[PDB]
Amino acid sequence: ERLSGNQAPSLYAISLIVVFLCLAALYESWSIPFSVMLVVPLGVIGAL
Amino acid sequence: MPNFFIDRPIFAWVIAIIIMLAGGLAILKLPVAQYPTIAPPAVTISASY
Amino acid sequence: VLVALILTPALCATMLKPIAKGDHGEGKKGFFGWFNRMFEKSTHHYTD
Amino acid sequence: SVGGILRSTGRYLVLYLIIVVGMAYLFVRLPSSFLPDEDQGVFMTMVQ
Ligand SMILES: CCCCCCCCCC[N+](C)(C)[O-]
Ligand SMILES: CCCCCCCCCC
Ligand SMILES: CCCCCCCC
Repeated sequence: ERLSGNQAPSLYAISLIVVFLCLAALYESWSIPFSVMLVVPLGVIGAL
Repeated sequence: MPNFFIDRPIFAWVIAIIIMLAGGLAILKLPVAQYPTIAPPAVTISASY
Repeated sequence: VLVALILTPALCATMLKPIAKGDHGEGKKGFFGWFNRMFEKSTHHYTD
Repeated sequence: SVGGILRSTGRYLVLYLIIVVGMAYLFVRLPSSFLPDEDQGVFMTMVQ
C-alpha cells in the first residue's frame, strides 16, 4: 500500500487524451471529436 | 504518404503528439545513471584457513 | 524521415508564407538582407 | 422527439451538467477495494 498504488486517475486522463487525438485524426477536426467524447459520462453514470 | 498528410494536417499532428506524449511518459519511468552495465560481471570465491 | 514524410510536408503546405517568383530575400532590410546577398553571391562563386 | 430536443438544445445542456455532477458525486461516494472475497467451497477455523 505504502510505496506506489493509486495510478488509475492518471491512466484514465491519458486514455481520454489519446482517444480525443485518434478521433481528431479520423474526422480531420479538433472540434468534432468532442461530439463523441461528451457521451463518456452518460455511460459512467450507469456503472456507478 | 506525403500527399496523404499534405491534405490531412491534423492527422499528421496527432501522430507527432502521440509520439511526444509516449516520450514524455517514458522520461518519468526511465532510470538514470552515468553508464549502463558496461563492466563485465565477476564472481569471487572467499575461503579462510 | 517519418516526421519529414508526415508532419513537415503538412506544415510546409499550411504554415509557410508564399515566396514570389525571383525573390531570394536580397531585398530584405538589416542583417538578413546582407547575408542573403552574400550567400547568393557566394553561390555564383561556387557554381563557377 | 429528437426534432423537439434540437429546438430546445440549451435546455438539455443544463441536464447534461447535472449528470456530470451526479456522476462526480457517486464516484467520490463509492468506497474502493481491490478484489472481492469469493466462496471457494473451503475455509479454515483458527484455534488459539
Ligand atoms: C503541441 C500541439 C500544438 C498543435 C497546434 C496546431 C494548430 C496550429 C496550426 C497549424 N496547422 C494545423 C495549420 O498546421
Ligand atoms: C496533451 C495533448 C494536447 C492536445 C493538443 C490539442 C491541439 C490544439 C488544437 C488547436
Ligand atoms: C561557397 C564557396 C565559395 C568559394 C568558391 C571558391 C572560389 C575560388
